[PDB]
Amino acid sequence: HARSTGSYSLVTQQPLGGKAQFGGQRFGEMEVWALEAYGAAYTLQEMLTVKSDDVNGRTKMYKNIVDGNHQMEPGMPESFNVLLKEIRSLGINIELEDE
Amino acid sequence: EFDAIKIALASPDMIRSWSFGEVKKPETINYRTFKPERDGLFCARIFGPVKDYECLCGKYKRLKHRGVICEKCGVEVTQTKVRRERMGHIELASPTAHIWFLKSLPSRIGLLLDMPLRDIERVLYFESYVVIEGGMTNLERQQILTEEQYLDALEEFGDEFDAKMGAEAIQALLKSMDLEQECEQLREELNETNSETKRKKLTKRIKLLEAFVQSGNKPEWMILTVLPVLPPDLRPLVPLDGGRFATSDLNDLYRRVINRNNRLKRLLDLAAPDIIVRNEKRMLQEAVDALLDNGRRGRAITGSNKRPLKSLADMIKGKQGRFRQNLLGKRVDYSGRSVITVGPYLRLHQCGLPKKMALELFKPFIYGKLELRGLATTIKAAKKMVEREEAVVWDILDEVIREHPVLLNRAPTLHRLGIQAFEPVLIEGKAIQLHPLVCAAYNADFDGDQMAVHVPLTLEAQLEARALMMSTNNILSPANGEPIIVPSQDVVLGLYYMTRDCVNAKGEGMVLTGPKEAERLYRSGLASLHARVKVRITEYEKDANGELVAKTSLKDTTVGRAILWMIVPKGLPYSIVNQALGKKAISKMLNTCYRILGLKPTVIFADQIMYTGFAYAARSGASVGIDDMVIPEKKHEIISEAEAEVAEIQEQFQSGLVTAGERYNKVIDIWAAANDRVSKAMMDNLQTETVINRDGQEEKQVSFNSIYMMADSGARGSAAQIRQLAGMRGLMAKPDGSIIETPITANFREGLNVLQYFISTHGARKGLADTALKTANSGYLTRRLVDVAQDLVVTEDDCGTHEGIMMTPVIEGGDVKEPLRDRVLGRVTAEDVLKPGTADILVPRNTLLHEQWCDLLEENSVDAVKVRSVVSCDTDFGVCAHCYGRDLARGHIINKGEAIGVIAAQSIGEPGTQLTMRSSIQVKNKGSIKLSNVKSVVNSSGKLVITSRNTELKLIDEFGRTKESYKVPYGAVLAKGDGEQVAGGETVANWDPHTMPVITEVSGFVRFTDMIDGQTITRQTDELTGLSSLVVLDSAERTAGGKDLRPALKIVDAQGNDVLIPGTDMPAQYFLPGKAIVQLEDGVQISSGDTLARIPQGGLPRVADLFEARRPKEPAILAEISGIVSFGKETKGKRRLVITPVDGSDPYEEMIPKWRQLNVFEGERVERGDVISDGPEAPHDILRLRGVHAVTRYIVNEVQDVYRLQGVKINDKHIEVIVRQMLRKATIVNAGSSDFLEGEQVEYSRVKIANRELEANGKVGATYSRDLLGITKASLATESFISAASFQETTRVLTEAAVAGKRDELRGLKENVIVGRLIPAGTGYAYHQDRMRRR
DNA sequence: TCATATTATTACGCCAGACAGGG
DNA sequence: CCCTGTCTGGCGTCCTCTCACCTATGA
RNA sequence: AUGUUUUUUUUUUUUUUUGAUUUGGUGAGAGG
Ligand SMILES: [Zn+2]
Ligand SMILES: [Zn+2]
Repeated sequence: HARSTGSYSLVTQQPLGGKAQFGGQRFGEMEVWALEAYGAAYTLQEMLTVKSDDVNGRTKMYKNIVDGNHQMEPGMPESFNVLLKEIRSLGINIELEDE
Repeated sequence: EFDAIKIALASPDMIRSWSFGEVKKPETINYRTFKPERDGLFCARIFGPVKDYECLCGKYKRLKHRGVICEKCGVEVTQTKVRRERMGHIELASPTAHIWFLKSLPSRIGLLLDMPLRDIERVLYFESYVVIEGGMTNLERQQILTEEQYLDALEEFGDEFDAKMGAEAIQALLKSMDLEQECEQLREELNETNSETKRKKLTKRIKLLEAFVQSGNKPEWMILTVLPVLPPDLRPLVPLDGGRFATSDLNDLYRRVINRNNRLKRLLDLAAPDIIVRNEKRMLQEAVDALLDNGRRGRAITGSNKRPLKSLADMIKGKQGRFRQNLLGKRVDYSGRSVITVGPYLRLHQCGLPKKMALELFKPFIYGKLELRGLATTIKAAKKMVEREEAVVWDILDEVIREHPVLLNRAPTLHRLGIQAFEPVLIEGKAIQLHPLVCAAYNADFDGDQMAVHVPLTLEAQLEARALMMSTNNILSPANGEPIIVPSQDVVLGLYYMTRDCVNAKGEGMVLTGPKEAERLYRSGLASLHARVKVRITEYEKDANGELVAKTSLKDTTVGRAILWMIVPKGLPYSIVNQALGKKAISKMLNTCYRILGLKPTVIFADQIMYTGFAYAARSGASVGIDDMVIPEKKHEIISEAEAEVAEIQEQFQSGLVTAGERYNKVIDIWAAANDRVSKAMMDNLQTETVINRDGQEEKQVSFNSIYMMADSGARGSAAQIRQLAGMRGLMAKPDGSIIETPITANFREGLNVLQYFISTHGARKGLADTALKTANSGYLTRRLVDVAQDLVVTEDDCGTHEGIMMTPVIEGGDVKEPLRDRVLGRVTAEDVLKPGTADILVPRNTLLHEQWCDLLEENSVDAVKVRSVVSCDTDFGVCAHCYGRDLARGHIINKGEAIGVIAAQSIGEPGTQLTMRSSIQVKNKGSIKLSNVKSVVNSSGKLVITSRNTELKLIDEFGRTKESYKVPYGAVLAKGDGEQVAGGETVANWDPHTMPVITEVSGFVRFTDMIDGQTITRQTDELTGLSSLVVLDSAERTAGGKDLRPALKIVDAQGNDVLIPGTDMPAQYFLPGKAIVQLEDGVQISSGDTLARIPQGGLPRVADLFEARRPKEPAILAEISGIVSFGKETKGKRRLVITPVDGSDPYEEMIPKWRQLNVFEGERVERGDVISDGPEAPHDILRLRGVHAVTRYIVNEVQDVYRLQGVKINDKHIEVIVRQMLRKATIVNAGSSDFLEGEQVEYSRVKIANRELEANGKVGATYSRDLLGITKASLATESFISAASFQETTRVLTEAAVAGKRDELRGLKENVIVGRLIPAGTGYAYHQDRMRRR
């Protein structure tokens, strides 16, 4: 099985799972620890922001690849803003501070 | 873009500021059409239009007026994702307190209003009343009231009196709670009391009272008044395949809260009576509490069928919340997965990758390449071209592959060598071809395994895959110094068959002018691959400074050793191939090649090793047959001699001469002896079976048996497995844990019958159950370790210290187990090591000890090295580059940046699978004696007896290093003395552990002081001997009239005056303990070394109990202060022990549980770190008593003992840094001139920078005290709540952070993996240097 | 079709952490 | 009042693949 | 040398760009 780009889920902006659903590989927790074990800071940054979740990042990246410019414009993951709204939907005021 | 994440409470004004409209109706959707509800949960005006830039109902179907809201639609006009960020709010009719601040253990409202949880819930569920500023009545403010208590009060205090209930009353209490006022009171209460329990109970209440005043969190924000609703997009309502909507659980929760709130508003309209609106508000309280955190209240609500439905807190917490399932691990585009296979033609920087996966993973690069050439125009055309797969896109694909690495990943990645980057080579096929040597890194066999491929998209990621994660760059395991590209199984058989010899072959003893014609004689058919031969080889030894000097000579060698010499690079000597080359020898061949010639010859030489091993293993034809497993001819007579022996033992058992346990022990002993004899018979019969003549009489050699080369080469097989295929397969054990007395005398070449196979299945089912349940604890151990580490990044170059732990070789009592060169390899010395002669600067004080320095250490026989350890590093927030050590997979020091906490945590937890889950001293060598911790005396006979319990007996050799060590008890008969030379095997120690010696220092006469027969001691004349002994009783058997009497022996002179201790003016009286029996009676003159009484008496969960720092059930008790010791009160729960120091203050004591067999007498002076009883010892006692270096030596030795018992090589840096992360918190003792509190627990780097910026001023600092937290308590007690929330319980940590108003200055690895940016360790450390500089 | 709103099983194994009881 | 059983909560491995099954009521 | 010398309705509207190809929990079983 292989996936470059196709459909994703509803709640989250990450790719679907499986083969019958044309989906990508779950880059799990211990693989993130293995990339932290190297100096792979940029590989991990595209591994969890551009390739997976951030919608503006992935559309800009697809257009940047097909122009011939391997460069990522990262932004913030969508599932973290989902986390902010689920935490904030309690009586909890979680924010994002100064520039 | 943004610094720290701030968490605080949500005010009702803040919740109305989040909101965009009140969600009234609970009606979800229409359900018969497609439209929602106006205005229900899924509204239009409150949130937004379903369709993008459209009024859902009807107006604006173009792009001109985005925003207009007509009365017929009551709809906003924006994007489809606008509803995902917009949230609604439910105006709760009746106030409802939060469940996270009422049941968090400890509750936030429980230790703030000074009221028990039980009483808080009673009033909260409309079952109890609470007073609130009554007035001039006889009632308190916190005191509650019941129906009867209120009824009577109602008729009594009908006027000025307030007694409400529920959240409303609670809210008022919190609202009317002067925070500041309580502070002073609490502070004054803590300074006006001495109660230990109260002190801790008051310090925990004042800590959460002053923390609330420090932030902008109000006391009335605990109760929920304006409940917030999560965005619809985040609670999606999609239908499955069919005609119904599979609705989420949160819609059930919100719809019930809104149904109940509408009912409660209508009842407060109608003025229903009291009990109706109490049940109505109570059902609303339980509905809100079920929405927020379901199931924390009594049994959780359920929709379909009996399974409870999932609430908001269950969208956060757990293995499947947002942290562990969508933020730490994500699903990933440009990724693939398939079954692996070998492909041995590869070079070790490249892997095979199928054409179909390659054309799917590289669709955008192919699109960009196709658009560059000009073959097509629009993007559609290119997608049709690769959907059709024409003849021109495969050249495009070979031009996008070429220099573009991919990340191969095996699915259980345990350490960092399980993600490696290759270059693709395209494969006709559907299976990833993976280079074989690399398999030993992935733990990848080829029995059905699968791997995932990931594509580095951007340019920095291609460079990170080539420069950090390439497979040529990972040739040493980061856990140690051992190479991980060791040749595994076929190739060592090909080498072991190639470089060997036989006593006659084709071309025996002919002479050859080079290795080239050695291979030419092997190929043409004129010699054999193993035929001993003088060749002329030219080995290049590089003895100058970087210059290779040729020396050519004639080596008496074989043909195969010359053929393998054609592949060895220049610098290695010929003697690396002159031996037989098993697996350990080829591993040290690649290791010496890496240490001498560097990286590139070692990569190309690893490939040439693998190619020539595969080729000559193919030419070998090394099969396995049924005749290869040679049965010993002596096996049947050994079994019959064992059968005669068990017959003799059972004939004694019929006549009852021997006991049953001694029978079972004798049967297990003779079957162990017969098993060892059968193994030696088959091992001789395999290791030297070949006996071939050469030009005359016969001559023997090691065998070319196939199973023996598979065992001796170390390819696959050991002694035990080849033992079970030929000799008997031992004594298998039943699942009771005890062994079975009748062994399995049949191997596998003979047939096992039925019972023997069933006993075998006992033994093997236990092993499969152990692995399949062991793997969960191994993985959870790696998780706890990488979440306690998680932060620690090499961030300096020198901390500027002179402290470091004292690396000695470790010695258990056998031969010296782990040499000093294994422990001080590549670790930077603390002070400069003196050469063992006299005062020489052998090595300087900041030199890395690589192999050349360690060889000059081994030549001089250096005792022990004071070396720098990670736990002694002075760097605030990180570890400096010298106190870590060598890079371990790079030859140099650790770079500024490389995350060492994560590689250390992986290197400790990765061998978690291989670990298991469930008289006197006899010297061995011949050397010199030395004693430490010794205070001794010469007895009458001459044997130096010892008056100290804790004496260490070292055996030092003639060179200076310490070769043996032992522990000698109090009062043992030493055959030798101090500084003496002995012989190998001579007994040097003797004692009796069943009889605790009460030996003396001086001589004289014996008097019975406080020894009265009848109450103190008893008369027990011996039965079978007649020589009686006055038996000393204990303090429990005698009655209360004489229980105060302490029996003792004090030595006098010939007159009767007390003979004093030499050095003091005190007599030497020995107080006899309980259960003693007097050996030497009254009037008998004594000497030293003679007793005065007879006193009769682990694998992987050990690693968990060392890092998590549990206490053992019966710890060894110690002394918190030095000085004289005494006893106390007679058995009220415990038996006291009072320690009065010589110069220090007296009042320390401890109540010992009296079930322990003590070690100390009444006239004994103790010390800190000195034992009082025996058994295991808790690490907190080591930390608060001996020192920090003592507890780090304790953990690294007690866990390298597990990792060495199971045989795993791990360097000690990793355990020292997880020990650093254990003892990172501290507690204050004297607050000093700072802003801390008395017994406040604060982290160590904070208090050290505080009193280091105050001590640089005039003010003297604060004196701390370090504390050792276990790894899950230490990773949950962090100054970064996302780090402590991605890990275990999120409810406790988020309420603690919310009511404290905590802020997360990100500054670690997992905060930046959550929030989606660069890691502040690796390549991103320059980015975080830049961002930290530009503030 | 369109609002009404929650009851008659037990059978893990530590391991911390808080709580009423009593010498 | 300091030990103490006793009770309550909170953990318990990653990755993947196949299949089936989904609230009752109701004038 | 010369041409108002057989006229009659045998009739004028495009594509337009502006947007995408759509699948959530529970429980059971297998591979490594
Ligand atoms: Zn409209
Ligand atoms: Zn340091």
